[PDB]
Amino acid sequence: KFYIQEPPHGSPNWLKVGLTLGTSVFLWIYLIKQHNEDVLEYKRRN
Amino acid sequence: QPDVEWAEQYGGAVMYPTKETAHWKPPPWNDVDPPKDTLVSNLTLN
Amino acid sequence: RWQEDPEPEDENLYEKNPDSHGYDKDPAVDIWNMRVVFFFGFSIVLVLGSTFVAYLPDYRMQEWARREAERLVKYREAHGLPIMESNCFDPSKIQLP
Amino acid sequence: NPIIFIIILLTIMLGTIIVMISSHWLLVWIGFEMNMLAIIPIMMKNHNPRATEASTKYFLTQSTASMLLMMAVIINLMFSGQWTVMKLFNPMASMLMTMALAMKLGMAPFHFWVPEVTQGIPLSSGLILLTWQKLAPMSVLYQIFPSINLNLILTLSVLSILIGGWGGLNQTQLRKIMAYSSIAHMGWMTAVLPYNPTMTLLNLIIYIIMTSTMFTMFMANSTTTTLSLSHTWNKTPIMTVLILATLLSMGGLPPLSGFMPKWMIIQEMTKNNSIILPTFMAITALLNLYFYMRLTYSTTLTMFPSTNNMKMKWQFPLMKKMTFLPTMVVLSTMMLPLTPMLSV
Amino acid sequence: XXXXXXXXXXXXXXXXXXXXXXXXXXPRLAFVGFLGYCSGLIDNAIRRRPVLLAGLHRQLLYITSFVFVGYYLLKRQDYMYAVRDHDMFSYIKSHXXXXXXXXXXXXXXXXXXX
Amino acid sequence: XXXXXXXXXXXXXXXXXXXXXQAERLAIRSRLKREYQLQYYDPSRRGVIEDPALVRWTYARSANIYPNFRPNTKTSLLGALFGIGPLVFWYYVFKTDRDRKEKLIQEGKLDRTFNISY
Amino acid sequence: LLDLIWLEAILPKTISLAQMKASTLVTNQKGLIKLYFLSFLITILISMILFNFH
Amino acid sequence: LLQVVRDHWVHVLVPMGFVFGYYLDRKNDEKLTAFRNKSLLYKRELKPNEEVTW
Amino acid sequence: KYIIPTIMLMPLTWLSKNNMIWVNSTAHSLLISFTSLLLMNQFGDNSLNFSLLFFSDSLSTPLLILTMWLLPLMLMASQHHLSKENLTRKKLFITMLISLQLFLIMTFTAMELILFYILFEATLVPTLIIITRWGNQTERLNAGLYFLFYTLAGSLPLLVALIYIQNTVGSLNFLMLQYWVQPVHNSWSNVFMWLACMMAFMVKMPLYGLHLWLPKAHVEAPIAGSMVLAAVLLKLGGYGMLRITLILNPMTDFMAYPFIMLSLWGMIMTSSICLRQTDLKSLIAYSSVSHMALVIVAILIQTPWSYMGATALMIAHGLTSSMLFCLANSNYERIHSRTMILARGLQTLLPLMATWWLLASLTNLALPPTINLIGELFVVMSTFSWSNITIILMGVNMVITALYSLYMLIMTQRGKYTYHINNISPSFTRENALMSLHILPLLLLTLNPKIILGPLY
Amino acid sequence: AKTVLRQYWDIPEGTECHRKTYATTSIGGAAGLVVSAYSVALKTPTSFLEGVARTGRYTFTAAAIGAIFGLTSCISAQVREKPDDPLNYLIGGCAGGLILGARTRSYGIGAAACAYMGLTAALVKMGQLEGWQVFAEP
Amino acid sequence: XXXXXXXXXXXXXXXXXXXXXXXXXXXXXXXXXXXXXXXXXXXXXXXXXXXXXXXXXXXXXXXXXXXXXXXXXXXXXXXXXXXXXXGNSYRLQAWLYASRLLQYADALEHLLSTGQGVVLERSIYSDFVFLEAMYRQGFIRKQCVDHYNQVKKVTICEYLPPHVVVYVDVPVPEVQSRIQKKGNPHEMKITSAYLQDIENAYKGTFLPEMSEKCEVLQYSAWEAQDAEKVVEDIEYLKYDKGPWLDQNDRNLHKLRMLVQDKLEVLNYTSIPVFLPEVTVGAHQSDQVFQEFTELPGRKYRAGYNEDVGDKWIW
Repeated sequence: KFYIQEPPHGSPNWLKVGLTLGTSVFLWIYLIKQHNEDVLEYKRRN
Repeated sequence: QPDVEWAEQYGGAVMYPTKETAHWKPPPWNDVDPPKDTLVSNLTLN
Repeated sequence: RWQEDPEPEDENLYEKNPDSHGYDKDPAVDIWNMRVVFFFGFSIVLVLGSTFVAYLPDYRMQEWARREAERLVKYREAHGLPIMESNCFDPSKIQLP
Repeated sequence: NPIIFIIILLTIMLGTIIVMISSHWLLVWIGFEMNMLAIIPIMMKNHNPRATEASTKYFLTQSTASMLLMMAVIINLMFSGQWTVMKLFNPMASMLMTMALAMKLGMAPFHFWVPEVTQGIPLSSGLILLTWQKLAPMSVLYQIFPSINLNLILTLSVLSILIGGWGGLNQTQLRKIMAYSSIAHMGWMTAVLPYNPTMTLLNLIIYIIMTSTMFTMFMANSTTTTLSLSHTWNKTPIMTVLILATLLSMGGLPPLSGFMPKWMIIQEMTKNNSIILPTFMAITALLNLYFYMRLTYSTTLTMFPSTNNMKMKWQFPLMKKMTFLPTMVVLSTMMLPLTPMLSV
Repeated sequence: XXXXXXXXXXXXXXXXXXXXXXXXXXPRLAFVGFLGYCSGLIDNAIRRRPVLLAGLHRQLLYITSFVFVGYYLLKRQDYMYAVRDHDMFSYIKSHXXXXXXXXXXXXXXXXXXX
Repeated sequence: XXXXXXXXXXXXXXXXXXXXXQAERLAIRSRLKREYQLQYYDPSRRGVIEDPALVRWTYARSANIYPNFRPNTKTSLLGALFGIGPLVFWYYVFKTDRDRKEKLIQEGKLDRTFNISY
Repeated sequence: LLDLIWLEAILPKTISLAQMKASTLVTNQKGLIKLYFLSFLITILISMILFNFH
Repeated sequence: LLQVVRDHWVHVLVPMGFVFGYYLDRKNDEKLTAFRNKSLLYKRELKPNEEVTW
Repeated sequence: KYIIPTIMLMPLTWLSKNNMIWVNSTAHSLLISFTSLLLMNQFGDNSLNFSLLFFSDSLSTPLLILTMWLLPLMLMASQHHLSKENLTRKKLFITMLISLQLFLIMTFTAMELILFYILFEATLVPTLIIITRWGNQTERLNAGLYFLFYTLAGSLPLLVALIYIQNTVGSLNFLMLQYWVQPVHNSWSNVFMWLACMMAFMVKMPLYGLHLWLPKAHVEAPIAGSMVLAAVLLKLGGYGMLRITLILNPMTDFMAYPFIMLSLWGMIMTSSICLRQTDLKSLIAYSSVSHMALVIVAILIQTPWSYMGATALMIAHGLTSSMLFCLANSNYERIHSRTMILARGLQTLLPLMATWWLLASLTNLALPPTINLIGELFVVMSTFSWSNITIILMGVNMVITALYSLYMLIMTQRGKYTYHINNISPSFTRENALMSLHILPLLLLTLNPKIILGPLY
Repeated sequence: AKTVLRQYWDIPEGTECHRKTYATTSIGGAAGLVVSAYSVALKTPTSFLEGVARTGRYTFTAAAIGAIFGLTSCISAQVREKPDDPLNYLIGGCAGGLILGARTRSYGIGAAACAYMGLTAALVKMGQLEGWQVFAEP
Repeated sequence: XXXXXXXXXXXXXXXXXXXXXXXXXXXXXXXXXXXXXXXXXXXXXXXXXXXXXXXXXXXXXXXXXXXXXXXXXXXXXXXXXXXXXXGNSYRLQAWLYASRLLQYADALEHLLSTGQGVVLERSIYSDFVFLEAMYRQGFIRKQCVDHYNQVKKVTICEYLPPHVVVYVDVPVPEVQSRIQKKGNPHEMKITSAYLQDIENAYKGTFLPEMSEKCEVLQYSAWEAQDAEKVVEDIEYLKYDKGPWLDQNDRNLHKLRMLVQDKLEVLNYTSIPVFLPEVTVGAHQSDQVFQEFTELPGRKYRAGYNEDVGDKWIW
């Protein structure tokens, strides 16, 4: 069949697919850095 | 199973058959068109 | 007029094109399910589970209370006059009214 | 409507910010009017004979309503003097103030415009805006909840669920059912305002998300019960499961997120020694469920809406948050027990 | 408390009081994380795509967004419950007359028949 | 129910109207039997036959509840006295027995000394 | 009498009367902005005269 | 190795789900550490083992 | 230990291939039910709490084991149905049972009243979807709406009841903490406090008044007969009457007096109708009213002997009525109608199933001590200490207990079957296995019924 | 006015009912005028001739409900002992719902919902004790 | 979100020799179909004539659906030997109207984005001529006509321009002899009264089309089959007073959004009203939906599909 009359999505976009996988990396590093900072602040206070 | 006769009971009119107000007709599928005419349209001068 | 309403047909496995089965379609699926794992629960939950139920792990002080009662009877009979019950958990209460 | 349509939509977003961040009584009047001049164009859009009638009915019932608010603003100059949105002070000013707020939120004697205005919108995008506009005058009520006489605020809450619980029964128009679902939920809004200011804003968080999910499920065009009926068999069958889940949460049912506001409304009211009023709230809540119950019979039952015309091509709507928000709308009972404190 | 008296109005999280320590890998966070995965399952029901579980790998965005917002949302939950308790204990300490203590009794109660 | 004489062969006449009356009964009896005869005597069937008379018999008790009862009259109120009534009948029986028992516990003991169960 | 009609007549009693109360709101007032605004005249008078508050 | 892994994939999850439930529900006792040696009912002094029993 | 492996049944049915499904759902459920008996049975003098208050221990609930017993059994009889339709539809209505099993475990385990309430009404949602779909006969909605508007109309008054207690008297929570509760002073303001806690459980446990909730759910069959076993679980699902009457209102029994008299007439009149009825499923539906009416009598007496009979009857009825409905389903799958008179013929066509028909019928009567003799007789013995008059009314009911069972037997024990040509194969290997998995657990309870009745036993 | 409603609670403390019956007409009369005001929105034909006709049927019947309720409560108080009871007002509540069947020739409706109206009327005097509160602050 | 601030905009790189042409209403015999193929000398793209399998011609993937999968009881050969009570009759024509409306939306989408002249064989403004010819004889009931007029009022008004270039061919009354000479045996032995009414209704269809100030050129049988004569006539004639000359910013952007999506254009095409010749039965609809999902074509739908393409998981 090979999807006739041109499909709306080819499947690899890279412009949209690449950044969406990139945003998860930006979120994961940001959360652990504040997590270590919160424990360091709690130990300094108490 | 529910048939076409059951769908006509819940058809677009009044949900509940009308007691006094039954003259009100059902609205169009994608925004009703009202009066095409009943307008002056172009002025005449002597 | 019905148009498309008439479609109902009687269906039964029975024995025709099944020989002897319980599961609908395929002889390979039937034997491995309806006679093996159907009866594996019959062997573990019923037969191996019969050892438990209430027999073995005491079950809410049913066997413990008998040994506890007998030693309390012989102790109170030799020294005291009243047998077990006389004033249950009451020793010098702060008035009433 | 090209680029400037986003700018018109932005002024409603910015308009509520003026109401949110405010200390002056004339500043919120500006904030309300920022919405007045910006909703009407989206109410019209395509220009229809039904749209012209709805926009005029939306204007006249709401512009006169805000004009009653300006009287209460001017009584705050005659009495108590200061221009601050902290307290209402005068009982004479509060009577005209609460009735002006009732014209937008209380609804019990001012519902009349809602079923006609909500039906009159030609587009699904305009349906979201009316459920989002209700956030604006709630910010005013959260500021001046003391001093206002509770005898004529709780009447606007009790009567609203009565007229909301009866006003959806004789309606087949899908926009009209959601119009009376507003008034039914607005009774719960004007009940927590006298009894503990918190959870009143969380009632909005539950409601607005639940209503925004509802109309975005109607991105596949449906205006009547019979038009939403032909969806299970002809159209997408898995889509109607999410319509079922959102409708079940709209009424008071425990394993869904929509029961979680109904928890604290009664809880805080019972703490204030009142039992006879919250009982009446629970019985009238059953009448609300009935509209959603009949509308779930378009998703559960067969109902025979097959039709000759069939769709094969995949549907591509807008769907801004029609995937993330229904998951919060279906299940948030275990997720949000201590979250009452997080909002306010 | 609903109205702020000691706490600063309009805060990103708290900032005035930071010392509390947020929960690490909590059972509460796992349920919000499960809903992030659940939102990435029913999105393929709307836009008809093959397999809900083994479909598009844009699900990672849906899980992370629920965790990131949820972590901040639960941080306020631990903060607001602490302030609620802090003002409660301070009310007893400052007034003292409002609270009363009673311990050890010998009072008669009515007994039920049948 | 039975009369003075048991009905089995009492009061029978040939006449002309009674002769046609038995002809009317056999006309329906043979008609419903032949459609059973066409359904029973073939190997191609295999299954349980419906019969419209038996389905309507089950439908008489399971359904036709709220289509009826629209003339309530005085017959429905007599049935209510036979239903809700006997519930009020035992209210003056169980209470009188309990008030007899409760008075005995406080003054003039009637309960047995060798009683411990419940 | 009882097990199908009278003992049932608790919730159908609050359906037959509920639908009668439902019809007095939906089918009532056949459109018209005129009629809805005539009802708002009374609502202010209830809060001022009938209910004692200011 | 190829015949077993391809055919069975869901069959392993249920008995492993019991072990996962066994570990999670047991570790909840570590949150409730209060009253371990205190209150004389099953209290005993430690000789070799630390904190009696978990 | 209990929850989590039950939740893992949801990804099990969906991930597995289309040819299997039923093999994985039944086999994996049986090994979880074995582990429930392994741990829950252990208790001291007073049953000590399991963990933190999410799911707690059992004090007087061996009824959880019954839910685990039906956990695979609610899949065995539903095999005849659902097979004709789509593969995606099969997976959906197995997971609705898994969701039922998820919420039903939570009700009996968690020692609460506040969070118990949001699990009490939570069982109604999956059953509603179950009843409103797959119904072969019509009026699904005239039973589906009646399923909620009987229960929710009575149970929503718990929100104004339970919260009112915790706002005044400490907190409900653990129940093991609930000793703060002071006896009620008995006043006209305290009348609606007691009624709101009772009326919720007066619907699920059927009486004489407001009892029509149950026959509509049974006659209009959800799916085949395996979902009717879940409708039996809903009757015993209102077990909180054991907990509320003992703790929340100990002094209040004067207002219980009219409610006993209502349930006492819900024994003669409910049995009389259960004689001349046409439907085979209805003659189990009305016998289930009277059998559960015995429990309601026992609760409101509040004697220590009555709770022994109450806890026994919850398990006794939970495996005898469900057994009877499986026999009703086995005739419904062959004859295709629930009529008793039309479906006539045992031993001649159904040789081995007729012995299962006998064992199921006689268990409704007082046989050699299986569970129902420990159930029914214990209540009758406890009613005499309440009042001497009771056994004059209760003895008449013992005559008509035979008239449920024997009338179901005799109207099927005629070897005519002239109109019927179907039912060639008597029973499949799974169909005979269903009948054994209901009676043989009760036959094992003959040796030790300690795990059948245990409120301080 | 709430001052009119507060007068209703002070009289039944004694035995006098001659002024209590006069006070009950103002409660039912003013409440009837509220429903009479909303019925104007149904569009009345002509002017004044039919306008008074619609107001006449609603106000006179609603005042009659309150007037009989005040009378029947005092007859039930004078006959036998007991000052105030929910059972005492239940008999008076049944008489108030009985006269609704006199409005239209059908014998039922009012008599059909006589137990429903009688129970709701009893619920008003159920809240004479401290246990029931309609509106509360703390 | 729709982008209008970007480089891609309406009216730009269009309108200059890009207007749509239609050769419609030329009896039962396909005479306009041959002349339309030669008319694509000035125009860039040419579209094929719509039949029963016209919506499924492209749709998802290449091959068309087989008989029952596309539409229940729909065949062009079946309409030649038309039968009353239980059959095709109207539901084929309702499917025929929906198919022509769908291909018109894609042709307008091809016109708006990248300015290319698209010639359509038998437009949506020609289907009412085909219906009314059969209505004169005893075939279609009066109630089915009211069902057609309700769809007619809604679907047409949403699209702003009808057609700039209109070609109407009026042949001889002995057109049935030309149809008998054609290669198709199933199309032969058609009613002469239906063909005569089709020419009569076309006479009252060209006049309202000219009343809306749309350019129309009449050609006879002797004037037919000409490439040079047809191209020179369309180029010389200037578009005036027509409704095609609309707003470039507001009007052109709104019509483009409705034409872009196939599901949005056919959303108003399906009517909530029930009709006997429309197939309302849900039992047949459940079996048809199961077979379409099991089909190797769409199955999972929208780009990604197992055992058909499958490029990436993400």
